[PDB]
Amino acid sequence: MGKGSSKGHTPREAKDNLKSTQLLSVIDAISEGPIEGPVDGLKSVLLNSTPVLDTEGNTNISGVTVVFRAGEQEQTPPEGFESSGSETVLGTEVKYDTPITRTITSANIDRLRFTFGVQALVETTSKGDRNPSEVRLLVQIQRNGGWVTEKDITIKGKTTSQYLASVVMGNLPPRPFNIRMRRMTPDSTTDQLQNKTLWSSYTEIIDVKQCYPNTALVGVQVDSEQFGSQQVSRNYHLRGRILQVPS
Amino acid sequence: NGKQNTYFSSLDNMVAQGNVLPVLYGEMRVGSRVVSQEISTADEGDGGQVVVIGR
Amino acid sequence: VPEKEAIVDNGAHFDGEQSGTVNGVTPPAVQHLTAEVTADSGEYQVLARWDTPKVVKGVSFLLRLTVTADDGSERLVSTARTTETTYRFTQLALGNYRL
Amino acid sequence: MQDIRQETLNECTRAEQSASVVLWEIDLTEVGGERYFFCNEQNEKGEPVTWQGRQYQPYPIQGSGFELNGKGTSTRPTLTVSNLYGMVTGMAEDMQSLVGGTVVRRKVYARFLDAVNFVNGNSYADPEQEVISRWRIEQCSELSAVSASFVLSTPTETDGAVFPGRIMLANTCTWTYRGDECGYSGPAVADEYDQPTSDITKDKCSKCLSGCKFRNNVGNFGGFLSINKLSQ
Ligand code: SF4
Repeated sequence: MGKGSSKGHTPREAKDNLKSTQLLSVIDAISEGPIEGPVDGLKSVLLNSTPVLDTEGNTNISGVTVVFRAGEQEQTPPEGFESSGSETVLGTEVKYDTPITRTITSANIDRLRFTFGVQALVETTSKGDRNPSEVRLLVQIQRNGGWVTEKDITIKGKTTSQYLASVVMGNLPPRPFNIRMRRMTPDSTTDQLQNKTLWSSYTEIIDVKQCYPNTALVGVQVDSEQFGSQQVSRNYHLRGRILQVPS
Repeated sequence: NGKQNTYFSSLDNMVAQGNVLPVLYGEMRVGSRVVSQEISTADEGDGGQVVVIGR
Repeated sequence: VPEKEAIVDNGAHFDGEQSGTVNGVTPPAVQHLTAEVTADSGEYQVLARWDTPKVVKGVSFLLRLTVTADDGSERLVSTARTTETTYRFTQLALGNYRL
Repeated sequence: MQDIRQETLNECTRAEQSASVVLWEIDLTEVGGERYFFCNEQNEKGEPVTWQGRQYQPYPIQGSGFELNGKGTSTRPTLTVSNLYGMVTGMAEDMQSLVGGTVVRRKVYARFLDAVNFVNGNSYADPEQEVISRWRIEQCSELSAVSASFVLSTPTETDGAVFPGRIMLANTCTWTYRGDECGYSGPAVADEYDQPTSDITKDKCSKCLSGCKFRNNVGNFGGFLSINKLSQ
């Protein structure tokens, strides 16, 4: 799927009842100089001893984001890997009428992570019981003069206490920035339906700035929950150096 | 125990400090020298616009 | 060459963070630790949820559940070690619990 | 077989042959010196031997241990030269004991020498009849008030080398400053102690992360700035 770079990305399975997801981000160094690359593709990445894709194309493992890098001198850093983060807490409620906005206007940011959530999600009825609530929120960027939506998020669940999520985005224009997150659901007028939202904090990501000039890195970013408590042993069915062979 | 190793292969993810950078010459299934390995919390939402958390 | 010595004790400019980059790969504090007392199953149960911080090479979790005494002291109810990001407590007597 | 001309092979089989003259050349141009040309003898006119139009100055010089063996240790010839009048001494204090230089040895039958060497001339003079061998100076083994002996080695000599050579380190760059892999071409920024300088002759990299940041070259940093914590 290309030479010098690759993306892989077998999709993640949809979750059932909220819950977090542990992520395992690795970066493995192989060989020197320009190498040919994988023998086949995503079927050449073995997570413990099993290829990601079955020999027929079926996904043995879901949630893998291999990003191959050859050994070319002019490379680019492996995207999606962080190096440092700056977390600022602004925990406030988000009402239908009022958005929030914070005007980060930093200088050395690379990606933006939003920590939103809901304080509760039960839908109580008379005589008892509870049901989901269908909360909806929207994250928008300044984009000069027009607030274009970046990430709209819908949450279904029961819960009883605070639940927090996160959303990442990039492509950030220059930085007289204005971010925004606003509410879509009307409000919790009644007492039996509590669906209050909240914007706990936001994080600034600086990512990896070192494009390792001549090694061949891989990077995986696989969810670590599917595997057991044991460590993950990544293996690669690669090809070798691009030699200087006679014409 | 009785396993035989060679001088031209490795299926291990070895330590990568003061340990030189290997060289691969054609084909082969290889281990690696782990450069970074961190466990964090995955952030829901991959690309596009619509994100649904609970279903 | 008696003048060699002066060059030797002129060690280069090490970058910084002499103390060890102020981490010592010590894991940060777990975040979003929420307890939830529920009875929708027909009996009292406690669900504890938390989010994994950024760690190195892997992670596990240590849980310590204690109950408050009448004199303000504490009694150790239970201890556990896990790899999951959720836990469940059942059959708890009345009191003020700290996890 | 060696690629040598038919005239030399014809001369080799003769019962009565001419004298074999060995001409030497010391090439210190790659180490910052000059080229010297020597022959153990003068010619019949009391002049330095002229080969291919080049004069080889007379000087007592003798080589030994020349052989071609693939099995075992790499062959290490020796070259003994006169150190009367402190000539080689003058080279040892100017060229770091001549180490790293080149020694070129030519075997030529005297019948093929240039016509200027002989009073009656040379009708069979042929400047293309020579056997050439190149070696490197490894160590001036002995140097005294009388002579000087040099150890020679084949240019390959995989003695101190290792493979693979690039080493994985943190907090240190293994690239060569302003080299191909470093890929830096900016102005003078600082010296090896990170102190800022606008002097190009005092511009060197500390090989630390701060030195790379001084040049905004962190992308091309030759180190791996995470391995220091995974090795615990
Ligand atoms: S630290 Fe940066 S500037 Fe210095 S030699 Fe290495 S790559 Fe070049």
